Amino acid sequence: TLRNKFNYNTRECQTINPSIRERGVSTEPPPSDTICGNITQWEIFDAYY
Amino acid sequence: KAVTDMDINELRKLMIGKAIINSSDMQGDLLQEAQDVIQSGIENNSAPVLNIEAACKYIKENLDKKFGPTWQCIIGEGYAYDVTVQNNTLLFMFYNGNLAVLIFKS
Repeated sequence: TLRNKFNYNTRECQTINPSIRERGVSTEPPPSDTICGNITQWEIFDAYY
Repeated sequence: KAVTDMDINELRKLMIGKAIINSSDMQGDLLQEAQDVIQSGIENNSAPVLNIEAACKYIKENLDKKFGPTWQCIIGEGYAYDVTVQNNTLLFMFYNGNLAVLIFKS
């Protein structure tokens, strides 16, 4: 009888939580290519000429 | 006169500032920045007698600060090489006379 609606008030409180999610990310560097260059005096002169 | 008068010894003596590009694989905007820096650096470190090691040391230091940590450039009178490089990271340009310059980003 001592406990009363005005005497005791019960309130339910919860904290907002973001939904857990699972994501997969893959990173792969730019493609690299092999280059072979041969330089000769005549070839340099020909471009220059 | 003209081309007939001109000789290989005469052509080299007549123009030392002529720039010739043989192979391009890097973006053009990037090439413009690199071409100005390499030409200025080689002339400054050319000294009384051109030093291959001296030119490479100046170019290697400038390129590392300019773009990426690991940048390799090799210049020689004549050479044969196979190099694996990243896309748009290699520029090949040879200066007038017996001077071949190779610069690539690894």
